[PDB]
Amino acid sequence: RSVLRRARLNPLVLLLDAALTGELEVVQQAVKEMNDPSQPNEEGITALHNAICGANYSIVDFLITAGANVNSPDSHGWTPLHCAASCNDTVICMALVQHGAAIFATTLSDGATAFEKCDPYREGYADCATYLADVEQSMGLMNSGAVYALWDYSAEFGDELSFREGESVTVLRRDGPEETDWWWAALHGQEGYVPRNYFGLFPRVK
Amino acid sequence: NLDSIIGRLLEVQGSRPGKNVQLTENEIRGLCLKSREIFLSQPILLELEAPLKICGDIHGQYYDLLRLFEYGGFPPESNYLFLGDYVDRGKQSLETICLLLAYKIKYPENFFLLRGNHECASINRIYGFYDECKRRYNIKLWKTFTDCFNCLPIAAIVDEKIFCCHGGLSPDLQSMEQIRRIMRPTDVPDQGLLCDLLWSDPDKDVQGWGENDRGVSFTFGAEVVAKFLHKHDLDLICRAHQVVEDGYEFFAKRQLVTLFSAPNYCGEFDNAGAMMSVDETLMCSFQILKPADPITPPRN
Repeated sequence: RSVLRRARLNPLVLLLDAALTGELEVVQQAVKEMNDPSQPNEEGITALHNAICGANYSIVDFLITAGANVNSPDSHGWTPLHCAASCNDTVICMALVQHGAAIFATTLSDGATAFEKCDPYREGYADCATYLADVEQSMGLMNSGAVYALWDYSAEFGDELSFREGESVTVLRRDGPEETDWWWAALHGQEGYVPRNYFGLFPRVK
Repeated sequence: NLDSIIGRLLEVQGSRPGKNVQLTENEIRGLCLKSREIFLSQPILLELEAPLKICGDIHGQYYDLLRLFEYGGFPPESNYLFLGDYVDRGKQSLETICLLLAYKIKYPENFFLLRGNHECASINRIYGFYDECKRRYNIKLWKTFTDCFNCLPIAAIVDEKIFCCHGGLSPDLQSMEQIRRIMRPTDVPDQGLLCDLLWSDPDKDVQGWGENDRGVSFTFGAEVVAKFLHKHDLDLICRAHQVVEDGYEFFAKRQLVTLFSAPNYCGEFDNAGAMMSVDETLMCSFQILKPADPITPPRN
């Protein structure tokens, strides 16, 4: 059947482009049409990543409020906190940390944390590094030692603690020498070890 | 004869990239002569309807063209509009143009080819196509291709909403009748509307019209695009002609898109290719052809 005698773009295409350039209302429109604001493209690029690299504070706050996965790692293993750290963008780091960023999340390559990705060659390093350095030190100390779980976990050993996403867990013993990547914690009267990288200082947006 | 030609061109689908398909001189001349009839029988300013898949430059990268059809759907499963630049720079211009001309003859109402700036005797003489014809065939065949290219259509408008041409806008372009009145066969002039349609470029830094670094035609700014779209009740300009890293690249917010469909352009760039799908609802999405470049912690 021959072909010879208003137009739109894919909503995912509008979202990723609008988040990088800074058209908030366009992002808001795309988000309503598509089902998931955390939808990545064929390259693993998500809306929040483009907003961070574009330094579009307005779009970042909206997407987080809209429930964008603040911990989704890209093809290189970089989480939204990692990109914000590489840009020395303290404001984004705060928004991410205050909305469920995994402070101790590590990249797939060289397994470094967000704090280690701060660029000492760009401006704003001191302000960003100091925040991330204090945030890492404050988990298990701040808010009376309470931290929020970001994923489900089924204990792998009897001395470990099981928990569901969103539950509040109290950190009792942090600097335990026998385990540097786990914390002794308490949940509903049960005590056991929990992985650092499964918790954020605040809960996700659900 | 057509089915035999298409079959032989598609035979290398499973082959290591680079393997030639050597048609006869008479076969290739046939493709040029028959398709030339069709181009002249159809409008110089095509009016097309969705669904359609729009592709940018190929530049003789035949095995990338085969992947393009593989992922997009071989004709006639999908309808295709190409925006020009089928020959030059790549090593297999002949196989590229022949397959495209063959499909044009087999599916003349569902497969369309626009003219790029390299579909011009004075350009493809310089950047490789003539060299390929002389090596594998003869000069007379290259002149036969020039006769065919001189009859290609120049622009297409999809469902009265997407304006497509190889290069871009022109300061001389005021009414669509100016395109329809262009008589074929024609060469591409050194300046003017027809030249600009195949040679001009958008520029983020120009307000209005500026000089083009290529030494030919002009550059146009974002306000030019906006003025053009509102004047002609169009929604999107789709063009090619420039390498773009992601295979597509937006301009003037989203009023213009550049497409480029040759990944790793002549082995000097690391760009991906893309084509744009337009469905019956005029929703535009992109398909990418890209060349090849939580864990619980341990315990003590």
